[PDB]
Amino acid sequence: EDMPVERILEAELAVEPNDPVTNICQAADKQLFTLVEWAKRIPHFSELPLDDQVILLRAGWNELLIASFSHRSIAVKDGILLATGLHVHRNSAHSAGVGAIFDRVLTELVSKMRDMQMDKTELGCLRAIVLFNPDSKGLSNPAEVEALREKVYASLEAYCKHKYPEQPGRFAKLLLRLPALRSIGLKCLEHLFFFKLIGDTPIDTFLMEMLEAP
Amino acid sequence: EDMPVERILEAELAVEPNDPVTNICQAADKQLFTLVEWAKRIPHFSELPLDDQVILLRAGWNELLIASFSHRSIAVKDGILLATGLHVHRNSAHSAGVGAIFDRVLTELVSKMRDMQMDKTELGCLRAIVLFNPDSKGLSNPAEVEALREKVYASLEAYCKHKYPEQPGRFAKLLLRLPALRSIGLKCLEHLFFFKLIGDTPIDTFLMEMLEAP
Amino acid sequence: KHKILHRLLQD
Amino acid sequence: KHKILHRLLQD
Ligand SMILES: CC(=C/C=C/C(C)=C/C(=O)O)/C=C1\CCCc2ccc(C)cc21
Ligand SMILES: CC(=C/C=C/C(C)=C/C(=O)O)/C=C1\CCCc2ccc(C)cc21
Repeated sequence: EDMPVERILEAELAVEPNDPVTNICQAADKQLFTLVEWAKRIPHFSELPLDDQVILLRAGWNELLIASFSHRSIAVKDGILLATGLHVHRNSAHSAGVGAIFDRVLTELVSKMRDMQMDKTELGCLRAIVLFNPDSKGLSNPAEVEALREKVYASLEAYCKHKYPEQPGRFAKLLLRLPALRSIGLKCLEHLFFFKLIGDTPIDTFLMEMLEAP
Repeated sequence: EDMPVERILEAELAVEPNDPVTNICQAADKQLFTLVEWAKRIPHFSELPLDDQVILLRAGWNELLIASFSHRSIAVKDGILLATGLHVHRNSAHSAGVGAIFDRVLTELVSKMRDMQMDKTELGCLRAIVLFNPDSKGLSNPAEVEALREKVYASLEAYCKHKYPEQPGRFAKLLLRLPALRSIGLKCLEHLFFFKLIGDTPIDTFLMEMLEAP
Repeated sequence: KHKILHRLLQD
Repeated sequence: KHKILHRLLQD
């Protein structure tokens, strides 16, 4: 109820017109500020109590950002495009020691997004579903977050079948990339904690805050 | 094409009529043998090359087993029912040091399965979707595994909307538990590797083999 | 706790 | 490698 994909698309269009690891971390911190502005544009998100807004963003920021730079890289050959305007090529990541996770992003996310031609509206809805994660611990009202998630995938399904009537299994295909996004998001976080532990690789203030407890 | 939910249900019905950790591991090894027999009953699974069958089971055995004991525990108060016939209560897990992951299973899987009354047919299809994981590394023909997955959720969606016409969002609700299953499966595996590392907690031959490389 | 995030959401 | 699993799938 009251979750038009038009508003979701606007949010997407509104927030985005030597060591690759350092560049990636720098791009993440930068995008964390934009993520907040993006979320505020997601219908009903700002109507939730501040505490729940913090919990949802802290719980999904990594998956939310991975989804964004992955879709942005659909045109890129073998690499990803950072929000900073730089490109991280597959070989560069490998030469930096993060080849394993990098290839998972290309194979499980980027490549798949390109093969099915995932559009910005679909991207937005998937990110909105992730944002409204009812399983996030500490939620004062998980039921309300649950209702909002259902409204999103309900509007997403409507969008599909209508925009792509020829592809009846598109809606399910979109949601079935979430498990891979969940797995890749966890691995990327593991690397970040290790980078912070080792000391190398500069980590900015907002990214650092996201690594804080819990 | 040729993936009737009837065959999937039969597979489910065919395979299932002091330290809780040791009991859990023992139940896992036991169920690993049954998992194989279950998979063989999944349409077209046995038609894949032996190498791909091994890759799919090694990639999803943990999520496949977690889904099964979770659904089996829908009636259980605050705990889970092991295939061995024993019950592991929430407090017992906590007193064993695995309270954090145990509560995630109850809150994110068991509780949700019970709230939406997930039936055996739905369980079967979800497990079949997990089994047919096209993202599994080493697959000789990921395309074929991809096609089979689509046939399953295509038959699953048909089952829903027809069995539960009043719940148009049931199909999406079912698939949206996969991300949680993916996350919980990874954590459970982490614990197993730690248990093996520490030496304590006896680990049987088949479970041990699943912990082997890759 | 979560100083930056709270401030940004509030404005 | 994967001795047990292969044998079970083969039978
Ligand atoms: C958590 C994270 C955030 C990325 C934010 C970016 C780069 C956003 C953007 O530029 O749009 C990704 C990491 C976090 C650090 C490690 C890492 C390694 C490989 C890859 C493909 C990603 C990552
Ligand atoms: C990987 C795994 C397999 C379980 C198999 C079982 C117990 C199957 C069955 O009895 O049906 C689960 C583990 C693996 C060991 C650690 C663990 C801790 C808590 C919980 C809820 C589960 C687990």
